[PDB]
Amino acid sequence: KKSARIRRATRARRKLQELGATRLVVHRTPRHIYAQVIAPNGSEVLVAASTVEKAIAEQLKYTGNKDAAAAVGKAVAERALEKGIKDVSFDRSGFQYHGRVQALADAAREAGLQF
Amino acid sequence: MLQPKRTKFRKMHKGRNRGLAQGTDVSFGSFGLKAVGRGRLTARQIEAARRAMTRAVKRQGKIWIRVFPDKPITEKPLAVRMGKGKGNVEYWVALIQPGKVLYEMDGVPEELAREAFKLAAAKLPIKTTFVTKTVM
Amino acid sequence: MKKDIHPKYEEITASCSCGNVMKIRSTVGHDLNLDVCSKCHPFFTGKQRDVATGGRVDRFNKRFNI
Amino acid sequence: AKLHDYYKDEVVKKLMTEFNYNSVMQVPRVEKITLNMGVGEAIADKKLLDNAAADLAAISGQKPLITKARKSVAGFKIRQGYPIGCKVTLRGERMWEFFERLITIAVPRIRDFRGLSAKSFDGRGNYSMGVREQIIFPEIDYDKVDRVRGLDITITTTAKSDEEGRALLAAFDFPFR
Amino acid sequence: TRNGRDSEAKRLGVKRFGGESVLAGSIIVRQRGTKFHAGANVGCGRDHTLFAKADGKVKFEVKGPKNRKFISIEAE
Amino acid sequence: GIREKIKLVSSAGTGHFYTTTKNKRTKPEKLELKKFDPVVRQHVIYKEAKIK
RNA sequence: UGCCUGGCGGCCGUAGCGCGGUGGUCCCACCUGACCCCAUGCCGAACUCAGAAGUGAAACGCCGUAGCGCCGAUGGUAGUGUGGGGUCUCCCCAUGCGAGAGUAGGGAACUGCCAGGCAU
RNA sequence: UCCUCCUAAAGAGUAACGGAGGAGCACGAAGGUUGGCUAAUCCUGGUCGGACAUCAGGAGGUUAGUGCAAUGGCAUAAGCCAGCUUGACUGCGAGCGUGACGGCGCGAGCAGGUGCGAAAGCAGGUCAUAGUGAUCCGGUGGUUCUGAAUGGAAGGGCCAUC
RNA sequence: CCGACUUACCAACCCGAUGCAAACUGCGAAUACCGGAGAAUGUUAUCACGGGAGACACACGGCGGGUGCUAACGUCCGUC
Ligand SMILES: [Mg+2]
Ligand SMILES: [Mg+2]
Ligand SMILES: [Mg+2]
Ligand SMILES: [Mg+2]
Ligand SMILES: [Mg+2]
Ligand SMILES: [Mg+2]
Ligand SMILES: [Mg+2]
Ligand SMILES: [Mg+2]
Ligand SMILES: [Mg+2]
Ligand SMILES: [Mg+2]
Ligand SMILES: [Mg+2]
Ligand SMILES: [Mg+2]
Ligand SMILES: [Mg+2]
Ligand SMILES: [Mg+2]
Ligand SMILES: [Mg+2]
Ligand SMILES: [Mg+2]
Ligand SMILES: [Mg+2]
Ligand SMILES: [Mg+2]
Ligand SMILES: [Mg+2]
Ligand SMILES: [Mg+2]
Ligand SMILES: [Mg+2]
Ligand SMILES: [Mg+2]
Ligand SMILES: [Mg+2]
Ligand SMILES: [Mg+2]
Ligand SMILES: [Mg+2]
Ligand SMILES: [Mg+2]
Ligand SMILES: [Mg+2]
Ligand SMILES: [Mg+2]
Ligand SMILES: [Zn+2]
Repeated sequence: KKSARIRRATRARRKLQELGATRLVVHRTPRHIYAQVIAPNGSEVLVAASTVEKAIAEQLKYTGNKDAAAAVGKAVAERALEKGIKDVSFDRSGFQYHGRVQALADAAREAGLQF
Repeated sequence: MLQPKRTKFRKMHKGRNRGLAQGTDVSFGSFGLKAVGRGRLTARQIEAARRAMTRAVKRQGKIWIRVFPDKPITEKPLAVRMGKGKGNVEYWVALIQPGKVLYEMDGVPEELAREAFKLAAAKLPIKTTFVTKTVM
Repeated sequence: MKKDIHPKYEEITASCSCGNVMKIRSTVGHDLNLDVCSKCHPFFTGKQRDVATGGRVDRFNKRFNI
Repeated sequence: AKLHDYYKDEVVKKLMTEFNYNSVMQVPRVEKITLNMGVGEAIADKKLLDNAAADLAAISGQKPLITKARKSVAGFKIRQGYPIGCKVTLRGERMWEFFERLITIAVPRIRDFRGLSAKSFDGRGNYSMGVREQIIFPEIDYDKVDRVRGLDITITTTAKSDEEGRALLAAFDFPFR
Repeated sequence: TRNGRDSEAKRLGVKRFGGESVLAGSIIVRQRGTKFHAGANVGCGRDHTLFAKADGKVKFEVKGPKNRKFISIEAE
Repeated sequence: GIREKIKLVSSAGTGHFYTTTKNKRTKPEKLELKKFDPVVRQHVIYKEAKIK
């Protein structure tokens, strides 16, 4: 079940590489969750909002669920716009837009993002 | 005799006949007869030499042929004016470039093999001479 | 599992005449008995019975003697 | 769920002892039960397809798959896309509640039953088996079968060898031989 | 009889070779398949023509993990 | 072949028509495509008629 | 700073298969459980959610690994522009450019923005 | 007359009564988009099931497929499934490749209306290369452009079409 | 119903080894060709539009070739 994420994502991530817009990378793990942004070259990331940094996850009850995904989706906007990252495009990373990603990609829009 | 059981397409071009050989050395047995000149070997001549050399070996030992004719030579039929197409395949020819081996032999000793290869040399259009088994 | 297009499933008693009370859900509806119970079935006590070969000396000396 | 209440508590107590294992992962586990009752004769009536898509659906409570012919054969009057097969797949707890109805009732009920032979594991422990008739699952009315045509139960499991996958089923006194 | 026909090809190949400077809208390679792939700032057309979008110098760049020919456009 | 010419007439009341080709044999039921119209500028149903 | 582990990169088989060990505190997989959130052309197998009793077995990275694949010499080979010939159906000469296959060898990746854990 | 490889001499092009093959159609989806999936073949086990139906793993890894000939492509699949749709759009086009011209084809960016998708984005027919035909004359439906004294009408142009 | 029998028999899988190719390349030179930067060079020698005709039947010598038999002071080509 490892290769399915890579194979579904190598369309949209290569299409974002061909575009040149700044990419919003999501991750759907059962226990934890990652989210970050990345320059148009693909090797110099800027922010990192997750639940392995315990400083944000200590004020949240669980890590991998419907409300904590929204918490990390706010916590990436409120450390990305503070450095001033306005131009952004989102990679769904194969895990489809229902539930976790459905809350993460709109808690950012409630917390001020532009995509 | 030898002939291809199948060609992909029917009639091939002539080409040319440049280059040295590839199957240079004795590869299987002990004794060899090797071409020197430049030319063309048909389907009939090599099996005629096969009978003319088997008749001297007297069903002893073993002999190997490596060359196998596959060039679809043609003819234009007699008393037909030169146009109106190509011709139909009449026989099948092999190409022999200078240095290529034809047959190899084992078992039967070398002094018999002198005249036993000389008889099959005398029915062949290009000059050949004997070679031995080389240990590397 | 789709919510509609699969049939009924309700618990029903399946007792055997040798006394194996059991419950299983199915679609059969009515109380369904059992004839053959595999807690005393003739597979581990009752498949010797067929072989019936016999020594021919035994079939000889069962009917008379010398 | 009764046999699975038996399994996790009183099969590992043998399959941990007799085979020198470290973890609870090394023991084999059942994976799925598949029920193919194929009708290769449905070209003369569509009813013989759909009745064979209902007569095994009434056994185990799922609507089944009308699976199609994969490639084409000129001989047996088939092409790409003829619905000929019927398949049910069961996983989890419904697998156990069908395995109960097999091994407690429908295994001795078959006519001239003399066990089920000890080599059907295809070298990897994944089982295969085949009945000859339908009424031996006792969930049918007697004179309400149009024809007689068996199916073949296949117990796909996470067995790894023929020596080491058989003992799982033999721990439920599978009537071998 | 059996051997009468042929058809002249559509004059294909590389048109603006690798190294020099091209405009926008012109064609680099008119080709059959995706023989020279979707390089930087070129479009592959309906019949897989390689046409530039920007201006400037072309450059024939090997790239990719399966050794594919990409045809690039950068600003001169 | 028997794909013959047919005329898609605009249903906006204006006199506009496309021309396409349909198969009368395998699909003999009539055709309603919601196509663009240049004169009324809105996408309008196209009720079908003959090519004459 | 050091080591390990997680998404993304440069890289295009010296970077991949082989067989034998490995590491689960944290991370990752398995897993646990499932009614509304979604899910199957049958089915919690895939897909989604809720949670962490149990295991690092299978996956997943490391070291060991010349059975490979792969890279790769120097030297020799016929080809070959241009010019003179010959025993002109094809080869020799003076000049450069001189590769494929094989010999000696290398060879179990390397590296970068990033976050956590343990140590110094 | 057109289409595919080779002869054709590593760019285009290059002939003969030279060597081999296909076309003069189709498709209301076999189209646009979203989401998802991955083969041919043999081994082994299995109800009638046989060497070849369907079902199970398992080896192997495009040796398979494209509505059709080859050739070149193809995993992000351009191959195969489900949902919604009519962009199989209207006016345009910088700039090009190739013909002697009559041509033919690709085409970023714009306007006006949309479809898909949460979103960037994609879409001006089908993986591309064959599915073909100048002019005159003549028919259909619009068109206030003209209307041989004036208002009209016949007829002619105009764009769509046969 | 079965089956032990090898038997100068052939034969796909695969293996160590050997060749050939216009219609198949896991490799692949020279020379030839498009475009920029430059040194010396030649009677602008390179295109542009404008006036006027010629020609549209070619052969042989060397090289890479296709009909022909690697025959023809033979034929059909690209090239000097
Ligand atoms: Mg040769
Ligand atoms: Mg190991
Ligand atoms: Mg291991
Ligand atoms: Mg699972
Ligand atoms: Mg060399
Ligand atoms: Mg080399
Ligand atoms: Mg290596
Ligand atoms: Mg290794
Ligand atoms: Mg050429
Ligand atoms: Mg189609
Ligand atoms: Mg079989
Ligand atoms: Mg697609
Ligand atoms: Mg299609
Ligand atoms: Mg097509
Ligand atoms: Mg007027
Ligand atoms: Mg008037
Ligand atoms: Mg040639
Ligand atoms: Mg060649
Ligand atoms: Mg050339
Ligand atoms: Mg002039
Ligand atoms: Mg002439
Ligand atoms: Mg001439
Ligand atoms: Mg002439
Ligand atoms: Mg010549
Ligand atoms: Mg002559
Ligand atoms: Mg002449
Ligand atoms: Mg003449
Ligand atoms: Mg000449
Ligand atoms: Zn009883």
